[PDB]
Amino acid sequence: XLLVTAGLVLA
Repeated sequence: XLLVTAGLVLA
């Protein structure tokens, strides 16, 4: 996917 997390980034 198009995200901005801190640690577990997924599609």
